[PDB]
Amino acid sequence: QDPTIFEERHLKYISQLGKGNFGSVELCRYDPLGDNTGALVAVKQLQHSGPDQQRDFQREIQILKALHSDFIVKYRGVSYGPGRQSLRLVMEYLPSGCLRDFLQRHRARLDASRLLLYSSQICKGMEYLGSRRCVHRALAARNILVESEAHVKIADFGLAKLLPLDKDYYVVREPGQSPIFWYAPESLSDNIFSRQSDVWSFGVVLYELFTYCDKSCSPSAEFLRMMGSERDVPALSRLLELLEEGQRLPAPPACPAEVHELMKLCWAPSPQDRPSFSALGPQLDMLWSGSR
Ligand SMILES: N#C/C=C/c1cccc(-c2nc3cnc4[nH]ccc4c3n2C2CCCCC2)c1
Ligand SMILES: NC(=O)Nc1ccccc1
Repeated sequence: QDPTIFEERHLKYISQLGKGNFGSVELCRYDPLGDNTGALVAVKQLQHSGPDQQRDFQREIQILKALHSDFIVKYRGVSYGPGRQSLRLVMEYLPSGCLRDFLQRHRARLDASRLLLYSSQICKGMEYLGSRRCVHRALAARNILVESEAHVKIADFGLAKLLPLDKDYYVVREPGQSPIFWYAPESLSDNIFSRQSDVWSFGVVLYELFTYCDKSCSPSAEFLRMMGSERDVPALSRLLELLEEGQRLPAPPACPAEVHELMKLCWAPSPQDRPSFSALGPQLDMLWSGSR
């Protein structure tokens, strides 16, 4: 039978890789021989899951299984067993971890060339998603994995959703918890998501890259600075005002002028004024290839 069914009894828990409110990703060994020689895999499972979370998890599985890109984390299979909440998503395990941590650890040896390479790879992964009409909704350096020092892959499809065939956006109900500083203003204000709201998020990823995810100039830190001595204004309320005024994150010192221009375009107020990933990719490819 298919290599995509992993027997539950053979999955041996090792450690946690990620957690959210409704699920976790765990490092596990798939060990059918029982001698601790099996492959390592990353396994997602739900906790505190109601029907809605279970239904979304089914969606996540079917999306990831259908993606075949060098820049998207690889689906391996599922597992299940008796009773409920036992459905698991098995993926490849990337021991180098996430790009956010990699940039903070290795900042001093990673030049603008390499950051341009990462940006171009992430953009290609998002172009691939765009062609399949998938809105990722969690594009952030913490969800990008390092396959090797010159190869990254997009992960965390827990919020990903397909566009309908007849509409280029979708709307959610006022959900659980969003990373407000990565989200498009229409997403924040009206729960509208699209490929173009992902582009806005990509701009914030470029900002992360070219600050090396430094905590002192994180988006949240920059927001707090953009706050005058008013500390008790709800962040979301104030962010939305700042964005409406045309305020945006500053150009990082490591950031070439061309990349800053691309960030600014990713953050166009109107989603239809934002470039597609297919337009951004050649620009970043030119900049990467040119700095080699
Ligand atoms: N900021 C920050 C920190 C992020 C962080 C820290 C430790 C581990 C990981 C991690 N390693 C992974 C290795 N193979 C994997 N396969 C699929 C997801 C996956 C891995 N994840 C995460 C990636 C996002 C979703 C949750 C697990 C991310
Ligand atoms: N896209 C963008 O510029 N967002 C932003 C602006 C100010 C503070 C934090 C985030």
